[PDB]
Amino acid sequence: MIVLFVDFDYFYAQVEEVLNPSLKGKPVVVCVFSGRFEDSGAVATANYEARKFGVKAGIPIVEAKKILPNAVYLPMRKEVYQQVSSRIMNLLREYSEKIEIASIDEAYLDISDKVRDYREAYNLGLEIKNKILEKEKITVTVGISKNKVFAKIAADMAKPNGIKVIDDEEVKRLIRELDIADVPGIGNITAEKLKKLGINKLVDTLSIEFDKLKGMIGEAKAKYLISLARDEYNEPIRTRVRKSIGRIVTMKRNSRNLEEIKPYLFRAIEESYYKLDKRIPKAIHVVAVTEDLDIVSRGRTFPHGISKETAYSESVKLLQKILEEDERKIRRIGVRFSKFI
DNA sequence: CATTAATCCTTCCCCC
DNA sequence: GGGGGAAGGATTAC
Ligand SMILES: Nc1ncnc2c1ncn2[C@H]1C[C@H](O)[C@@H](COP(=O)(O)OP(=O)(O)OP(=O)(O)O)O1
Ligand SMILES: [Ca+2]
Ligand SMILES: [Ca+2]
Ligand SMILES: [Ca+2]
Repeated sequence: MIVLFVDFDYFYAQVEEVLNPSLKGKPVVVCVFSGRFEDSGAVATANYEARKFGVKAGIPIVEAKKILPNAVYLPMRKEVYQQVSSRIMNLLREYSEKIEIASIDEAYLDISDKVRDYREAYNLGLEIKNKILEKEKITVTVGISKNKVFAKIAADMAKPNGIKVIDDEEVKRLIRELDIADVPGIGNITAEKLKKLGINKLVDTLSIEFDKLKGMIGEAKAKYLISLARDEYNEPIRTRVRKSIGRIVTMKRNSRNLEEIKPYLFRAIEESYYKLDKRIPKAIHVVAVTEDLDIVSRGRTFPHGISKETAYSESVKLLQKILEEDERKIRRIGVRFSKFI
């Protein structure tokens, strides 16, 4: 099997560069203003200019302006990036019909039935990069190996504007010499549980009784990590349908007053129903981020799909339920819709 | 300071 | 005992 993964480079910022090319060369920071005080918010992403100086995603916009007061700061326009992403995906779609659009920025391609070895793969890689560069003026990085996970890892090593092949020989070496923390799916919390069990490389998973590993990190991750270390991992590249749509907003200020929070919530619902576009959910969840950044949520599945007015009144009850069951003030409020017909 | 969504886990619950 | 499905939370990653 030959898997080709494609990840677009500093994507939102690159798109903002593409739409106003003057930005090239300057440090560009795409960020999400939360409407509280001025420059309250976080960084969605930044280009490599900004990222050289520690300005990355998640950091507050205030920390970034301390570091790079004279960088260009731009509000996020996801719908634009979304439309551009769709178009790029369609190019890739003309190199295989076996394609998993994982996210706005990433896609994997099964090209087993197209090319025949890792050289031809490399060629296919360049001519795809070359294409997206021509057609859309966007830099991507390309990673190639025998499964999805190693193809993704390949790309992470290669970025930016890279291409890399991990042939069946280097996989064997990486099972031994790659940090478990650099495996897809192993966030902080998992990585620290694996150091405690004395697992710092992929191979050390074999060392331990399955049933203990299952205890610490769950069966599914255990099996995933085990299969990976045995050169046995091989999930198929499959299309994926969106299962959930929703939206959270930040309030100008924290609150527990029902009437103060309602309008934020109703706005969240309307934006959600527009985004649904002829999709009908049987389930609704109200989510709240509390003053100290804990997350609480309350849901309901219906035997039928949900009208807009039903969502309005049902959300208010669920919000009432959240307030009655947690005494903290609420910072962000929103909805998620799911279980489409 | 701190701005969408998938999948997994645990706990209930109903019931053969 | 165990299937099935719902709720609420935990974790990850973009
Ligand atoms: N923490 C975040 N908050 C909001 N949006 C994010 C966050 N992280 C990533 N994104 C968005 C912005 C990115 O342009 C896009 C893909 O992220 P990702 O591929 O991880 O990095 P990147 O595309 O910014 O640069 P690169 O791929 O070169 O690291 O998703
Ligand atoms: Ca990515
Ligand atoms: Ca990227
Ligand atoms: Ca990781």
